Amino acid sequence: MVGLIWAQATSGVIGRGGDIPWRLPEDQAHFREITMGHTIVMGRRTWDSLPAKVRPLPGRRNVVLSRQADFMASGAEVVGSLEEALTSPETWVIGGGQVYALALPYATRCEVTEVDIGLPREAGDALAPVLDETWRGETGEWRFSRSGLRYRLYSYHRS
Amino acid sequence: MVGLIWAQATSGVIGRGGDIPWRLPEDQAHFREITMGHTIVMGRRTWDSLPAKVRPLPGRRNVVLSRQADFMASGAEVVGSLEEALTSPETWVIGGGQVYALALPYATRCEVTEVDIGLPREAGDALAPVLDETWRGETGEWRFSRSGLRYRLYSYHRS
Ligand SMILES: NC(=O)C1=CN([C@@H]2O[C@H](COP(=O)(O)OP(=O)(O)OC[C@H]3O[C@@H](n4cnc5c(N)ncnc54)[C@H](OP(=O)(O)O)[C@@H]3O)[C@@H](O)[C@H]2O)C=CC1
Ligand SMILES: NC(=O)C1=CN([C@@H]2O[C@H](COP(=O)(O)OP(=O)(O)OC[C@H]3O[C@@H](n4cnc5c(N)ncnc54)[C@H](OP(=O)(O)O)[C@@H]3O)[C@@H](O)[C@H]2O)C=CC1
Ligand SMILES: CS(=O)(=O)Nc1ccc(-c2nc(N)nc(N)c2C#CC2CC2)cc1
Ligand SMILES: CS(=O)(=O)Nc1ccc(-c2nc(N)nc(N)c2C#CC2CC2)cc1
Ligand SMILES: [Co+2]
Ligand SMILES: [Co+2]
Repeated sequence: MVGLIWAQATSGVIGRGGDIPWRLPEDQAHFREITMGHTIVMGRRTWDSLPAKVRPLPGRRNVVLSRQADFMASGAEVVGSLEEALTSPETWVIGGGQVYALALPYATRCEVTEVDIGLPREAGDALAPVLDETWRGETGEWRFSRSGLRYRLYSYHRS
Repeated sequence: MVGLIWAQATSGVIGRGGDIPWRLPEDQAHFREITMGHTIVMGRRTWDSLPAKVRPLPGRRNVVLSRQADFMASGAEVVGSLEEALTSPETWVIGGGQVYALALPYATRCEVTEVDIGLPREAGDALAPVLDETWRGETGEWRFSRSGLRYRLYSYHRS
């Protein structure tokens, strides 16, 4: 299986300035459940944002995707192509904008946390990918995060 | 990833007299999506309850469990133990009440439908198995069927 998991504002923004303009610990915990024990695949420009001590994410096969035939990533594989990263029954694309649209033809699951924030698509913002009509998904109800923003999960599937 | 998929009345009842005592077509498209393309595994009794002109289920690796070796499951694969039947990146156990309880010690995922119907448990009914104490699950909204029923989706992942 190949699933994508992201959190987006309602405008569709996932990131800005090479980082994320929110922090919901309820999404930290959902994201950790989904991914734990499986392969996680992330863009190089996502691996760096991650401080050296939080990294690699524990108990998961960390794969960074880069063009650099000699990128370092202590504690992960660096692979130059997506398919190289497929040989677990569960592989989770965890960001960001470039790698999302790249893995979208491989994906049968999308796990979306929708964050109820007015965040206009301005900058060189990274955005969530486009889910066309082949994607069936169950919308959630707004839960209140302790940070103060609302949110709700989304699970999309196509066979 | 072993997953179990079942449609449940709030009491737990999933079958009775070899039939499923409701109609809710949204569950059928839901069940069809998650299982399509993968191995599906069922108990013998469940194989029997499908009219021949709609079994085996299209596009899926039909397998039947029975303890009796010589059984004809025409278009499926008669296997003598659950383990011998779990061969795919994605195996979905689809009933009935006996195999679920047999399969759950090997599951990582449960996809539950919950039909809003007073259906008291009745001696000899097939029942959904028991979960919520190491299974974390994300619910979803009380949907409204075109049969008329209220029903909601659960997706469970065991921590
Ligand atoms: N759920 C969320 O809200 C998430 C948000 N984010 C945000 O997303 C943003 C980062 O995403 P983005 O900015 O799009 O960059 P990415 O995170 O998509 O990483 C981009 C890198 O992917 C590599 N790459 C792309 N295509 C290929 C290929 N075909 N072969 C090999 N390597 C390839 C390049 O690495 P190189 O440059 O080495 O070639 C590129 O720099 C950040 O702001 C981050 O905070 C991140 C994760 C999740
Ligand atoms: N989501 C839902 O609501 C669903 C509901 N159902 C309902 O479930 C009910 C039937 O389920 P149930 O009555 O529990 O019977 P099952 O469908 O669970 O089939 C039970 C059979 O499994 C086989 N079996 C059990 N343990 C083993 C083992 N260790 N090794 C090999 N074979 C084994 C036996 O086959 P044998 O006797 O051949 O040895 C036994 O008869 C029906 O009413 C059906 O409609 C069905 C599917 C889904
Ligand atoms: C300090 S933190 O852990 O709380 N920040 C935090 C928490 C959760 C997420 C997150 N959420 C969803 N829904 N999907 C995702 N792919 C991610 C991710 C990621 C890559 C590590 C960057 C992102 C940041
Ligand atoms: C119009 S209907 O409701 O009466 N038909 C119908 C009946 C049952 C389901 C269903 N659902 C979930 N969630 N799990 C499942 N294992 C099943 C099953 C099964 C039979 C083994 C094939 C879907 C539709
Ligand atoms: Co998992
Ligand atoms: Co599938």
